Amino acid sequence: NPIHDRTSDYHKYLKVKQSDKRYIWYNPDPKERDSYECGEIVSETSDSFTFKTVDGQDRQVKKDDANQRNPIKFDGVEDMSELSYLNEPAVFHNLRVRYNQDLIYTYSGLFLVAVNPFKRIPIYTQEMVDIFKGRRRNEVAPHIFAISDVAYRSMLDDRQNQSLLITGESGAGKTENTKKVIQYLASVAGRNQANGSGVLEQQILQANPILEAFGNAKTTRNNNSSRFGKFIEIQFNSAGFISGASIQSYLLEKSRVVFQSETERNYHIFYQLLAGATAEEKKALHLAGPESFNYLNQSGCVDIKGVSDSEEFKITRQAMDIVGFSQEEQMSIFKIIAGILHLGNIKFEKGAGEGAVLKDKTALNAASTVFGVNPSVLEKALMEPRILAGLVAQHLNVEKSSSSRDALVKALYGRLFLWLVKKINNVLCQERKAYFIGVLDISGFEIFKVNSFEQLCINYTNEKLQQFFNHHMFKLEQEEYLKEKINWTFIDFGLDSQATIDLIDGRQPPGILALLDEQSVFPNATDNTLITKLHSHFSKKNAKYEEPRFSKTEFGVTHYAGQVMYEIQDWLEKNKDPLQQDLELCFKDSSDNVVTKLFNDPNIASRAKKGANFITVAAQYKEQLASLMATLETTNPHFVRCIIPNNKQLPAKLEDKVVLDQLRCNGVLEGIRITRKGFPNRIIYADFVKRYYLLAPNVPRDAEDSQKATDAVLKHLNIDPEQYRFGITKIFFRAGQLARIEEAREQRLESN
Ligand SMILES: Nc1ncnc2c1ncn2[C@@H]1O[C@H](COP(=O)(O)OP(=O)(O)O)[C@@H](O)[C@H]1O
Ligand SMILES: Cc1ccc2c(c1)C(=O)[C@]1(O)CCN(c3ccccc3)C1=N2
Repeated sequence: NPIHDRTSDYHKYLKVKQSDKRYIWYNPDPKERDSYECGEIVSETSDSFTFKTVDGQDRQVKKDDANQRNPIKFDGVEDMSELSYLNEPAVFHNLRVRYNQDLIYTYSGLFLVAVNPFKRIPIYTQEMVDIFKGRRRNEVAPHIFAISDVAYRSMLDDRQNQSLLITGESGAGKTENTKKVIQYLASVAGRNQANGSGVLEQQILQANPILEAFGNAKTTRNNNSSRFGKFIEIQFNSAGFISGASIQSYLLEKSRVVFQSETERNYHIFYQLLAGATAEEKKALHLAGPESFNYLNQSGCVDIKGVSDSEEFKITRQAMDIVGFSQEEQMSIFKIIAGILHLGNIKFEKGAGEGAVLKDKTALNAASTVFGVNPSVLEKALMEPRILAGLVAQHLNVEKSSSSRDALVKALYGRLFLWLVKKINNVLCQERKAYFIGVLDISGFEIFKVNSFEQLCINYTNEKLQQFFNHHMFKLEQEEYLKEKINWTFIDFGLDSQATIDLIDGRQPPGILALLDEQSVFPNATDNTLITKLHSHFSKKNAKYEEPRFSKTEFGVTHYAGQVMYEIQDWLEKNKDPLQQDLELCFKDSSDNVVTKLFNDPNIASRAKKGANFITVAAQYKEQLASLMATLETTNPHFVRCIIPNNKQLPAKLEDKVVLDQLRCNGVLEGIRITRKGFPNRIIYADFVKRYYLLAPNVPRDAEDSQKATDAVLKHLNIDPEQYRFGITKIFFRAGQLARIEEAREQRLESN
């Protein structure tokens, strides 16, 4: 039995190897709430603690705001819910104790938390794989394999699709753990020797460098940030063999193509192409350095420390070779990327009149060449599009025409992104599936210095997914209480998120997105009109809304992860998404095979179209979110949280400020908040008696009636009866009660 043999590798790499004072976690600087020091408690009141700081000073904290340290027996628990003092620095502390012993996987209730070790740990060998084949969560130690295996067994046993919601930015090990999930499924889903899903495993993983190049960018927070969300399906036939894979992509931050904030970058692919292309490629596409393109030079950043964009281009090209893109398709792909940049170098100049003119036509001709369109047709389609009056030319002014040029750049880039996913799906999905195990990968919760419409949609997606988690926790907790016949009554945890979701997207009262859709069609609405309408509806009316005293262009939303303030500039223009038909007819006529598909395929083109009208981005956004949540509610969900230990790519250096910030955003701390309100610590009686038979007189270590023996210990210790409940198999304890009993045990054996 490797699981029970303590000489085994399983116990060496996945299990834990092992004073009287009381300490408390505290913040030396209260403004830095995630940086903690340990302090000794010295005095005690009815309402407070007094503790010594590391420098020897004395401090008072009210007992209701104190983050007590857990007794050492709690150090290394496989589930955070096993901690008695369940608070933020105590949870981080448990993570540190396990990280320094190379235990990178820890449960937090339903969550599997995975911290990137920045070093190879030998826990993914085939012997390891064998350990987890067929095992349930509580039979083995925390491991990504355990989540994969539980999901696989339930898929066949319940004949139900499964979802795996996973969070983590570049550097947290999310890509690695997703690859581990795929390879574990592939290992057990096939025959032990003759499984034949080797090519598909290669193509799924090689799909990632491609969408990373076109969909990831450098933000102020991360060098490789996913500006789109995706759902990856591991598909199975009815017998449980891997049958294929699919990728579903959600809205992309196409506004990033035309605009980047200071010190940020456009999507990687532009810098890869300009840096990695051959001399004959550059001339053919009329390329220059990033400095020479307005779409790449407005930010002051064109390179990433320690990232070679030419080397990255060869990796992306190689990836495209592998997933099936032909040389003709790859060259058309970069013609489009090259064309987009050329489009952005067009300078529309103010003519002597209302309409705009184009003095220099160099950029227009360079774009028409690589796109395969007629420069004159494009020129008029941009500056003099035709509308209807039972077709009427309409001369446009400068920014009216620059904005339509931008709209073409966004539509071109966005449709190209959808086409890449469709092409990758072509080699990944060649069989109708029976079941799927789906990996959800959305842009994580975001707080920039200036947060705009995109951030409200991103954080709203996380807000609804955190509620999805909270409701699932609720039903599993109810199941646990009645199976134990614990008389405790809690309301649905999902409803704590409901105020914030109603504020963003409710129907009556109308939420922010509905008020935005309304203002977008009101003739003379501005952004000032929009935010005023927002304040009128919500300031001092929705409890999660805030009208700031300081600024007149910002509104605040209180998410599960904290408060975020959104600047309202350009929300109406961002919500409106037109493309003039003259532009679309001009590119339907193109001589390039890939470009034509972008405007002729009713799936790539005609995306969220509405009978000769384009719907709003908020409308497009709600459509995708509602369909995702519908798919998700049919599945059995599992949750994985990937964490960056630090920002220095360093092994064995876990930093509280870095880690804690992520656990707030990814929902783990929200789950902690709910767990600590109830009865987290649940002990089988015989175990409680065995540990604490010596705190009460005349209690045998192995009592026949442990229920009675536990009541003896609790009564003798004068434990507050409000702090525990008696189950049929276990005793339920409130936060802190088990720690005090543990302390009492320490002192008594201290004295011995
Ligand atoms: N569990 C792990 N064990 C060892 N190395 C890891 C693990 N997870 C991630 N890494 C390493 O850390 C880096 C970041 O991984 P990851 O975040 O998954 O990739 P990306 O940055 O592309 O998202 C990679 O170079 C990988 O080698
Ligand atoms: C399930 C779902 C549905 C819609 C989504 C997302 C996920 C995202 O994560 C994003 O892909 C992150 C970028 N983004 C976005 C960009 C511009 C405007 C609105 C949303 C997203 N919308």
